[PDB]
Amino acid sequence: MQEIIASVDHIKFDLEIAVEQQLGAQPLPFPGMDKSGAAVCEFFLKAACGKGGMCPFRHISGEKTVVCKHWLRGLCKKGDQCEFLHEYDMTKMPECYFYSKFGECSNKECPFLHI
Amino acid sequence: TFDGKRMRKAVNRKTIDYNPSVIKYLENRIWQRDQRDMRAIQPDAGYYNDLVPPIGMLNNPMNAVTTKFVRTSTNKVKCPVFVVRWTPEGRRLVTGASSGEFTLWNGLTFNFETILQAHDSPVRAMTWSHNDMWMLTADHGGYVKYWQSNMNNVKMFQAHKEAIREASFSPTDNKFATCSDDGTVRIWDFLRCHEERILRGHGADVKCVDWHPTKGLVVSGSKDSQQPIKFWDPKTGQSLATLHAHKNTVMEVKLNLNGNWLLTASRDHLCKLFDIRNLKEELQVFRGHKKEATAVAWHPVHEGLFASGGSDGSLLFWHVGVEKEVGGMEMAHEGMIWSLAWHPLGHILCSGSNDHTSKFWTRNRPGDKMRDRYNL
Amino acid sequence: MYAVYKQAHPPTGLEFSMYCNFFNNSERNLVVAGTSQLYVYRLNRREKLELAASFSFFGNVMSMASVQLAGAKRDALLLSFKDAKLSVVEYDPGTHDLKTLSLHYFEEPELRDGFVQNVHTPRVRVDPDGRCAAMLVYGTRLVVLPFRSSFLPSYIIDVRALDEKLLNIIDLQFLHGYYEPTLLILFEPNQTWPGRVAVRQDTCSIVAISLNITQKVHPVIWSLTSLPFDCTQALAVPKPIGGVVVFAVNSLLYLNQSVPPYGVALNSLTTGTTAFPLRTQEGVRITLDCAQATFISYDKMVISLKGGEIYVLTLITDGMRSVRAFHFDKAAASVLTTSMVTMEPGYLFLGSRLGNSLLLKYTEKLATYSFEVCDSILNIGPCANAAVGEPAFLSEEFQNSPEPDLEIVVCSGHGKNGALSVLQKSIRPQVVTTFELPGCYDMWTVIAPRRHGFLILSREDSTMILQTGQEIMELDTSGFATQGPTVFAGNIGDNRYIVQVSPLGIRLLEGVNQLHFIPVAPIVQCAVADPYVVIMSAEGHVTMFLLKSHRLALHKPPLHHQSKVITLCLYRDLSGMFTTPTHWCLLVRENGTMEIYQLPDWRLVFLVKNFPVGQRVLVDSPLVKEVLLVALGSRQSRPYLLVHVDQELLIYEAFPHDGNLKVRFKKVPHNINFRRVARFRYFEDIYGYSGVFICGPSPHWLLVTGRGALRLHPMAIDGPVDSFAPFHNVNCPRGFLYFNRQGELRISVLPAYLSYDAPWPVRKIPLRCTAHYVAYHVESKVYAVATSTNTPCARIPRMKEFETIERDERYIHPQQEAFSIQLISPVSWEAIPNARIELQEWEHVTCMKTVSLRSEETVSGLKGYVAAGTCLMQGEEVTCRGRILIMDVIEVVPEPGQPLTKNKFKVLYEKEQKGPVTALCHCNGHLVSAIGQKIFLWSLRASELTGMAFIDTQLYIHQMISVKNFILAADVMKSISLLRYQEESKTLSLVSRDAKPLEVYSVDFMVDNAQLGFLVSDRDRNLMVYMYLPEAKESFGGMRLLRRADFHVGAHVNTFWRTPCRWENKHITWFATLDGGIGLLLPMQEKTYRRLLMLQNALTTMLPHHAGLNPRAFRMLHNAVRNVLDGELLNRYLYLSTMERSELAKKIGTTPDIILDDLLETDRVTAHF
RNA sequence: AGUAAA
Ligand SMILES: [Zn+2]
Ligand SMILES: [Zn+2]
Ligand SMILES: [Zn+2]
Repeated sequence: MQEIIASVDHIKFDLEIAVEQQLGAQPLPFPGMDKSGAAVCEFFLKAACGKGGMCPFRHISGEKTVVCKHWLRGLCKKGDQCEFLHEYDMTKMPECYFYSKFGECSNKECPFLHI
Repeated sequence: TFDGKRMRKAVNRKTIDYNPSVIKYLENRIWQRDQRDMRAIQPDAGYYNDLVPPIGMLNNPMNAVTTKFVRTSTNKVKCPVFVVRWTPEGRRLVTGASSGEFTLWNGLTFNFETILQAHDSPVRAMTWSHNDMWMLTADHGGYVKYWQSNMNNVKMFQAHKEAIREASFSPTDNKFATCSDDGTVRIWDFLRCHEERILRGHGADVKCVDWHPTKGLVVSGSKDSQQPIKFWDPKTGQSLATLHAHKNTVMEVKLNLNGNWLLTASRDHLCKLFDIRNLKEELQVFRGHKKEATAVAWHPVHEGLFASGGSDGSLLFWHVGVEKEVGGMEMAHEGMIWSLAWHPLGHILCSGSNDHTSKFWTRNRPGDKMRDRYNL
Repeated sequence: MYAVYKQAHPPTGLEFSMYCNFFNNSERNLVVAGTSQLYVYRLNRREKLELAASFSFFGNVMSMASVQLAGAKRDALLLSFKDAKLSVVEYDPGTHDLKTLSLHYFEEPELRDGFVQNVHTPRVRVDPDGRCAAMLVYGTRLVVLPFRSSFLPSYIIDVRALDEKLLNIIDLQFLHGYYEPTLLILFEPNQTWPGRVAVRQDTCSIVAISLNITQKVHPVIWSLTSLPFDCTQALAVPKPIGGVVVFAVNSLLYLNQSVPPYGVALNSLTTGTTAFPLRTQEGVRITLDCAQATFISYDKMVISLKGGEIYVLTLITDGMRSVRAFHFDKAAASVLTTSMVTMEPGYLFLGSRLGNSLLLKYTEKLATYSFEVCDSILNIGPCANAAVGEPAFLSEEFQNSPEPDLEIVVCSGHGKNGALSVLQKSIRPQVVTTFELPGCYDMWTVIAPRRHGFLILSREDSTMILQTGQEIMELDTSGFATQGPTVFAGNIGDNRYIVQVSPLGIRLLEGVNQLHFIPVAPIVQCAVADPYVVIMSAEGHVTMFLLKSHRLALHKPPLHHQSKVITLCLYRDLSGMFTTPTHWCLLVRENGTMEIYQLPDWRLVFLVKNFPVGQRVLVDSPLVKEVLLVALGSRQSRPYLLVHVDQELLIYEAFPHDGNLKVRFKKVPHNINFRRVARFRYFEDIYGYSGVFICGPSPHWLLVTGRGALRLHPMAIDGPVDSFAPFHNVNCPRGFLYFNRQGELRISVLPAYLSYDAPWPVRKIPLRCTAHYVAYHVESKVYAVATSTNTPCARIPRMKEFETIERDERYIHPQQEAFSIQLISPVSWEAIPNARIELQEWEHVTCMKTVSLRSEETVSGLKGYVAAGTCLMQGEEVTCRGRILIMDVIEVVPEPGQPLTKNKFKVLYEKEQKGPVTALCHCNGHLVSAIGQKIFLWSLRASELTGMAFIDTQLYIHQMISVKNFILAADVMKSISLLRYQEESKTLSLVSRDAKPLEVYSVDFMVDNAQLGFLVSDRDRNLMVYMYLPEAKESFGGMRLLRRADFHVGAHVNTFWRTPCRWENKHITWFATLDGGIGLLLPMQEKTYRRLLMLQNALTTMLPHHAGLNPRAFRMLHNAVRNVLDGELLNRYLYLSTMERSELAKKIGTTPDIILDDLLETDRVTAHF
């Protein structure tokens, strides 16, 4: 009902213009920063980021098929250089070590794949 | 060897979950103007769901006198714990030990999460910035490291040639101050890791330092009785005042978030309160520590309430304007309590001790006959 | 960036009540105060509370007391505000307003002892003998205000520096029967809390200090040190018995100086919690936690418990005048009370914030009393949640209106007084017949031998007469003149005759037959009373006709011709304040002079020299267009004056003031904009209501009832109204007639489901349970309401094992909440049978919203379900988890005889989550949920939610709202985080956040042409607007949200909603407060904001505001970016006369026309609901 | 994968 009476689909917001153009973005100091919780770099995917390595926004690669288990716990040091997926997809979850090794698994709410 | 690969049976773990209390407070908030409209919690075990967090009991700070023991968290190597700090959202609690290691514990069930080899010398200082983005730590070798939430080290530099005892950020993240055993306080630019001012004049090793919440004022302790407490101007690097508060080594200096009160702890078995607007007299002297007072911590919610730690392992609670302690635990630890850290909500207090353990304390439950070893 | 605050609905809910001599010493009045509102009530003998006065303050009343000063003609009120402010006010005769006697400020930093957060409200107490008043400030400073230049210089007592150190003051009361003012103070020197009562058992004390005003010495007398730890309040016993009664949570104590303490235990929860000697009070099992008590007799006390139970307490006393026993009598149950006062004996008033405050009458029955309800005051309670929906019924003539037709449904009250309030700002008539009658511009309805027999309509050249019986048909027979226009038609002689005025003469009829015609400078206006008829010509000539027993006899009035009469009216006073039935003629002349004459004679009794200016008070001795003097209220006891002056409406209220007329008129504030056909249309009975209808571009209903409060309800639908008339017919029972601008005559009745005796037309729907959330389902057009009921708690969950609570018969069980979700039909405002979801035993609904989720079985993508988040509350030591409930409202074949049963609940998703579900939201067809310290974005499949993205967040997210793939999340202790979702990469990221901590109540958006603000409500009753400004230096790269607007709304806000303006892309952000009010934030352009800011500064500086409060300081935040205007202060410019407006405009270098254009456009664009 | 089972 809120969008029926007060719709904003016809309004282009300065917030939208700023996020799309990465206005105000500045290079990250301390090179090894995680970039976790940051938007992916639209420029890098489309044509070219420009900054490179120091961009506050993620530069992703299409070679990850397994979800990063450290990223789920919130402690991932590799950042963009991580070889595991940083997407919340519980179908590409890592296989359960305990189910694959010691028969059954302990917790009944195990996110890892029991195959 | 612990690598997370051996089979372990599922076991229910003790928790202190604040979500029911937050929900109850949110419900009461709608129809209750203040705590005067708040219904009375009965001292009966059946009133478990009537509990609210400290933000719901601003008129009675006695709720946050954490005398109920929850759990003791111990590393597998039995190393003394020097500093304990909660993450800014309270998700985890990080400890700093004499082995240079960081140990992470869950903020709800207080179980081991992960361990890091953070320093090559004992970890002495650990502080988060006001924007919750950076954790700054220092070790006994004089090195200062920058950390993120994911516990990844991004910058390292040597701030002092001797052991650094404490560090504290400015009101913004732009500057921080460190104290060391060389008798100096140094002002640093966070981004550039550049030494701006060197504050000399203490005459002995500086044991503590604190930055004012608003004004831009730095207060430090010391070992020598001639200059036990000094006030500094970070911009000019010149001493503003000398406070002869204690006759022994000053272990803690903690400025209250109101910007008026200075809390001090010393080896003369005393804690003192000062009004920084009038330093000619003491506001209050807190007596009741049988041994040296080695750690203090203001409550995040109640501005008059703070906890104190002692070298004998005692943990006392005080309020501003009250002569005697509002609570305490003789023999809470077995050894000097090095650091105290309140959970950001204020319902849990964590203590790190010279004994190789870290303990969690929460509010006493209504209807509890407090006959346990820490109470009676 | 820039906004103006407007108040749409005044706060409802009373916190303080007293019975004092507000007006004079002859009678006492009920004086009640809410937060910024003060009300004075008289009692009418059924018994009805009549509003006598009402005042607004730029501040929140924290304590209210009254005292009789020396040589005073009435009582003086003592009001406490803010942190330490004591205001002494009194009723001012002459004017009809408040007079501030003295202002006292005690906000020095040295009184706060270094504390910056004040948790103590200033509490004012008065000595029973009126010797002094005392206000406790910051919990440690006792301000003493001595009385005899009626006030002696005040002094401050430091309670920490007394004979005993007084810490943690619980309550303080002045005692009875002492030579000096003796203040009893209940305090807690060593504080404890119920979680720890095994090592600090009972530390509560009372002391009495004798206040020597002259010597300023306050020795302590009658100490007592070991009171129970849970003492809550004290009440001074009246003089014959004396002493004090102390309320504890589980015990009751009577304490006297010369007698040993006497106390009893109200339940078994005292066994291990206090060592104070307590006897078991047989027959009662209660607690006194938040209870209101007052003395109805010297030994009888009536107590209103939590839960609403009413008890009468008797102090059993022997011959030695010493209390020896207690007696409890379980009387009726009533409303949850915040206040309690005894009126005239036999009458008791219960003030309430949670439910309607009601007046009770108690009668002794054949030692024991019985209570009955006599009156109630409508209270939209704490507005927890609100929903905008479509009204069920609208006339087909209004379906083509470009503006939406909306209503507000609010969760109000609490517990047994929980309800739903259906709120509509304007009035929508129910049209039952429309007649297309071009040409006729004016009309009248007359009563024929109280139905209406004829409808007289006047054209430019002819008069059309309609006979209104079983069917309305034109009457072409003789009788009424039809060859020309009609000036006025009406009844005379007690509805026995019909009078008709033509431009050529005056005609009398007795139905369809003309009785006689008197020829009569054409007639332009006629005023008719019983039995007086006064007509005015175009040149001001006035003649009078008397109905002589019938016939009309000419009586030439002896009026002077110094100035020509421009307009006049006739008034018949029934409830007589026009003293020195009576008949009067209010007259306006060309020179701006307004005169009143007694009608039998024509002697002057009242004169005003500058009437058109619009003076705020009219005392005895341009282009006025119409005046109407009419009496309203109960038995027509409230005369009002309505004036039309150059596109301005003046409303005046008459009040007595002492051979001239002993009355004066007070200007009444309003927002009605006027930007010969009579515009003021009085009606005696329209759906039982009496009042005046105002025609013009902005039609309004002016209603006054037995309550005595003025109600101004707009009728903006159907556009401007040209003419109006009451109409009582068989097809139109107690209805009305009005012509729109398109020449259509509509036969309408007022819709019967709303009450028009409230600030807004409202319908309260009693649920008898707490209403938490309300959501409107656009499909099927029904409301989903999450409710809760309290049941005794029987088990203690462990971690699951359950422990049965085994206690004794005097034990009191804790309350356990059981939640349910109900469907409410807007057609009949009833719960739909067999449509009710019952939550699990300990499950609490933490959020409930209507969410638009993607689906394929729709023309668009979205579907519009109802989503609820729950958490299983089972204590601190059990892990808290919850569920997400996704429900659809479907259409099914109704059961025979139950048309409501066409709608049923369809549960699509119902599963337990991996943590507590604390907030819900939707984002571009996805479901956003706050589960624990993470926020998840879900996609709804056929029957399952699939995780798309997540992000770590703060301690506890309780509020989330989204706009265009952006999400605003609010934390309990941290302020706000701005989130963004990228669909292509399935990335949920943090854009910005507020670094500083803040306790947020709710969040919304502020919408401009391109600027998007983030509106945040505060625990300190503040409103803040944050903006994302990545190019600003203050925002360190955009990672920090910067606040750009500040405003202190003296109320807590928990719900927001947005509407567009009636301003291209600006939206109005509405909110409902927890004090029962409704406010607005309207975005403004910078130039208009600057002009109105100069106006606001001038109004703050140059006006005598009530209680001496400062409007600018009240609206200051809690540094402060004050970019929000105060429209309630800007309304004061509308209330000023034209001369004062011109003076202020010249002072600030602008034009009154420009100021009015700026001010009236804000009222125009905000006319919703 | 860096301690997922401390
Ligand atoms: Zn980039
Ligand atoms: Zn990773
Ligand atoms: Zn598994």
